[PDB]
Amino acid sequence: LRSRTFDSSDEVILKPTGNQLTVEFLEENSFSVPILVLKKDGLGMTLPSPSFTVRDVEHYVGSKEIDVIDVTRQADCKMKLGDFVKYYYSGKREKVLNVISLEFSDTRLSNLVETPKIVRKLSWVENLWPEECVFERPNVQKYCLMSVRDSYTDFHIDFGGTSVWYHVLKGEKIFYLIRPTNANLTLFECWSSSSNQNEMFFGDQVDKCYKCSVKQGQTLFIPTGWIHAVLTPVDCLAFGGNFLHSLNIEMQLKAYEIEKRLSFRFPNFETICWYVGKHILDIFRGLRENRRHPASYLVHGGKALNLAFRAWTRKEALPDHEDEIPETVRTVQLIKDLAREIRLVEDIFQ
Ligand SMILES: O=C(O)CCC(=O)C(=O)O
Ligand SMILES: [Fe+2]
Repeated sequence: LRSRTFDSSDEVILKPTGNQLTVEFLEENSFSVPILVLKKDGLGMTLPSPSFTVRDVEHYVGSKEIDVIDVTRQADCKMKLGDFVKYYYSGKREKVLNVISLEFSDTRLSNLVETPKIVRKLSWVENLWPEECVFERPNVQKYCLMSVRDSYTDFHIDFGGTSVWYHVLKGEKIFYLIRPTNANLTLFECWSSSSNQNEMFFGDQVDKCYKCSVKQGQTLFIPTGWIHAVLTPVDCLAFGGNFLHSLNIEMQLKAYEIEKRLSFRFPNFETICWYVGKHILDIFRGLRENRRHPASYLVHGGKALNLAFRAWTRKEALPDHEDEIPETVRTVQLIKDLAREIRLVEDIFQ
């Protein structure tokens, strides 16, 4: 409804050029803060022209049951796309409706859009989800967002501890961003499992809340665990996607364990972790045999990953986690091997 007074993000949010946004760039900073890229050149995307409209979204997706958020009544419902488009172009919208969950990769719209290059290089699903396995591949890579003026999504952490990119093709979005310190995470879990949670503005409860506007042609990358709300001050059309990566594995697991203690979720999160575990073990093995040392974040990440592996497979917890373990993973052997590799890197006597 109204935008107020927010703490300065000058020392927090990074604004590199598209070309500066590389893996090494992220590795040097740990992908700890949101990243706003003002111009799309260098990001490696493919996008429809800025003249591409919501009317064209209906064309490629089909007049499709899409999930719609009733902002005004704070509730979730379903609509045909043609009905939403019709609503979107009405000069007398009675209510405030928001579409944020239209995943379009299995539709015709999918070949008009290519996601940022950094995302595809980092993404666990993209690179490490196997062709052949009993599980369904998680499909959370291409979303079409259609937000009317005065749309609002309250403070949340993205499902599965994912990181996210958003490109605004038309209009504007304003993100309200809170760093996932242990304190803020505690306050968030407290706020999220509270009764009348949706009466209290979470940005009041915390040390610092940053506001970041994302205008036409701009691209925002939000890292793991960052608590964010979104206001749409002008009718908006945006594309975005969600991804897991190896830069802060502990934070991904922490976000996932919060989502568990509350209750919408990254499908087969634990499955991809198990496959990532096997891969990380190979990376450690390859580096030691090559007489090189792994980067610090990978040692820390493998450690956190191995802690979760043990927690998921201990006797009291196993019934809740067994269904997610791939049949090609020897749980005990992987835990043992990951632990040995990590101990070898860290033991001062070798
Ligand atoms: O665009 C919106 O209103 C919500 C974006 C967001 O933070 C999300 O979908 O996770
Ligand atoms: Fe989000």
